[PDB]
Amino acid sequence: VKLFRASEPILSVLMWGVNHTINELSNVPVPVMLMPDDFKAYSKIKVDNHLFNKENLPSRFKFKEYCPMVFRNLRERFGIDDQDYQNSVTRSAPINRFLTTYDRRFVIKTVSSEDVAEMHNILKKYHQFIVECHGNTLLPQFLGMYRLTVDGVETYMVVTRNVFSHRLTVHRKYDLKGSTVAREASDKEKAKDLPTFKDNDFLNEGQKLHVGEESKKNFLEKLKRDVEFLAQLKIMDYSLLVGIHDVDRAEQEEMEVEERAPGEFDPSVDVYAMKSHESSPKKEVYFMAIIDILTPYVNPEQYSKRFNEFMSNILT
Amino acid sequence: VKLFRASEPILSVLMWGVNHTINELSNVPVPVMLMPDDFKAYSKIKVDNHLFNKENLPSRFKFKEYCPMVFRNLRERFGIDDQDYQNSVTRSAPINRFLTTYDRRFVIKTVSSEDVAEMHNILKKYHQFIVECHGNTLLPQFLGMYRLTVDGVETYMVVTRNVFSHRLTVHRKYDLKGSTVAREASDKEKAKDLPTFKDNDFLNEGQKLHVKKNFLEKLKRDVEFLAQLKIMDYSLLVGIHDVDRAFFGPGEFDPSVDVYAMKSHESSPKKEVYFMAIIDILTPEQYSKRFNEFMSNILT
Ligand SMILES: O=c1[nH]cnc2c1ncn2[C@@H]1O[C@H](COP(=O)(O)OP(=O)(O)OP(=O)(O)O)[C@@H](O)[C@H]1O
Ligand SMILES: O=c1[nH]cnc2c1ncn2[C@@H]1O[C@H](COP(=O)(O)OP(=O)(O)O)[C@@H](O)[C@H]1O
Ligand SMILES: O=c1[nH]cnc2c1ncn2[C@@H]1O[C@H](COP(=O)(O)OP(=O)(O)O)[C@@H](O)[C@H]1O
Repeated sequence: VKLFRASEPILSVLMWGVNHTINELSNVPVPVMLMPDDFKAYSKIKVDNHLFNKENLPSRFKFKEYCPMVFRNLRERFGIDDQDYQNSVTRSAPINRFLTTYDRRFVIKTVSSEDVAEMHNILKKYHQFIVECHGNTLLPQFLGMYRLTVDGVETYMVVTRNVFSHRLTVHRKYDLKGSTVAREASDKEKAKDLPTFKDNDFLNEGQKLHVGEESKKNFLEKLKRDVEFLAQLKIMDYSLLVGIHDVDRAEQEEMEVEERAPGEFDPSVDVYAMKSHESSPKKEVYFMAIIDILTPYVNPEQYSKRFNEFMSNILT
Repeated sequence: VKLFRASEPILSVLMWGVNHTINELSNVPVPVMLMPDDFKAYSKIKVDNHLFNKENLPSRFKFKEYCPMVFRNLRERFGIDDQDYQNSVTRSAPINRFLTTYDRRFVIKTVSSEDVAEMHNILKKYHQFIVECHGNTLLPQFLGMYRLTVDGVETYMVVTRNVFSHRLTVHRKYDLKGSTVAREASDKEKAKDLPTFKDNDFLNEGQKLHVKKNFLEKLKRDVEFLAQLKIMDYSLLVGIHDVDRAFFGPGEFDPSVDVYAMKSHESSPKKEVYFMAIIDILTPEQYSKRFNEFMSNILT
């Protein structure tokens, strides 16, 4: 029984819309393959109620889902049950433009019309890329894309698997581009609780991530083919997001919250999570992934190059 | 998996619509009471798919459900569970403007705009009457009313519980009206697979119905209410099934499902089951009197 209650009517329409589209997909059979028309398909519903069911939803609103058969196939290829996707968005309102599902599993980013067009233009090759690498990739893992209409204004939304763990807390984070230019977290930004540090906050701090050999080799191979993919698509401005989870600090914080009365993770769920080296000073867990992927076009050849040159020795 | 495969796309839309609106309703709490606005309310959905989910549904269509809280409450007062109603419409395409759900539990009637207007004009009083009589009535039991827009034309339909049994075959049907003019089955209608006899052929046949008293108690109350609301042109539908024609057994029926069925007396000549209920009440005080008199002289 789903009230769709949310801080804001637009979140309520989000919950309702994911519930509706997933339920409808339940009655659509799963095809042997995708056809080209699935990559320009869409489904739109326009709801005009009157004196009915307006406790939480607005009376009037629209919901459009893009290429639903494609994003369903992707969900499956990323190992995500449709039932679990629906439950994550609809059992309780997403929270704080960026949202997370209440269980911290998925990220919903508000984007623009141009981002949606870029997704359309790259979706066929992105789907082929996912299929050939079996979902093993640092790239964003796209799960759905929608357009809401609340009070006659459109809002585009992209759903991704969270880069960070859904259960391990991130204690520091960086956004890295390897741009030749200095990107530093502003003193205001660097005054947040969890500031988003940029490249030279990472440099001036002496940060190093130690994962040893096998995980390092996997990460560098993924990184090479991912950013070659982006560059071949003439895509720019993507960043590497890194979150540090301090295992010891978490253990202390949990003991402190319990006083008011493992260090492990599942890699089939936290698919960007890596453990610290065995001979490593502080038991740490790292979440590392490429983000901000829908901006086309100095040369993307050059951005690819500088990016990978920076990230290759982020860790050693 | 509810495919919505039907004989015509309007039936697919009907199926889809009932499915949709009932699921939505499962997410709407059931109130402690209905409110005035519940009798002025509707839900509207417009669907515009492109290259998607098009095997059995159309890609553009609209569905409108009138007063969904009132009709859900009515469903409850008539002892009909929402998932069973939904399964009777959506599990298989309705059949043959009058339709029947695949299981014959419910009939679906195409209707005019005028009659939708009339239903809105009577609905609060009708709901109150259903409350007071505890559902014990011969009136049509209204379970849902919808407008469907398919390929640009609107189609209004009203859903009722079947007057006839959903399993026992009917062997003779009569549409009694008690008029002071004479109605009779057309010679053309007389050559149908199951004629619809009207008033004069019951008299000129000699059919009587045998048993007991509480049925006239029900009928007079119903038709008094109809007249008090200035309604005319209703009929008493009567259907007769003969056991002897012919797992399950002869004359066997569930009174909770076939709510109008009634067994013949032991002093009946032939073993029969009757189904009798008032129908077509969407549109005077003399009509009540003549209708009731004629219905009076048909029991033994
Ligand atoms: O299938 C596609 N292949 C390529 N590109 C597409 C496709 N589908 C959408 N795009 C683009 O991605 C933005 C969508 O935005 P939208 O279409 O939801 O907005 P509408 O056009 O409906 O205008 P409206 O009357 O509702 O105000 C616009 O750049 C639109 O061209
Ligand atoms: O998956 C995520 N989990 C947690 N935070 C994220 C995630 N993705 C993005 N973010 C946060 O949003 C910031 C901006 O990301 P992104 O570059 O995609 O948005 P942008 O277009 O505003 O620059 C990230 O650097 C990070 O602070
Ligand atoms: O519940 C039903 N089950 C089976 N047939 C019905 C039922 N209700 C009505 N009918 C059939 O359709 C005919 C038309 O009924 P109704 O009086 O409601 O339409 P009308 O507006 O043309 O007079 C009935 O006389 C009977 O033949």
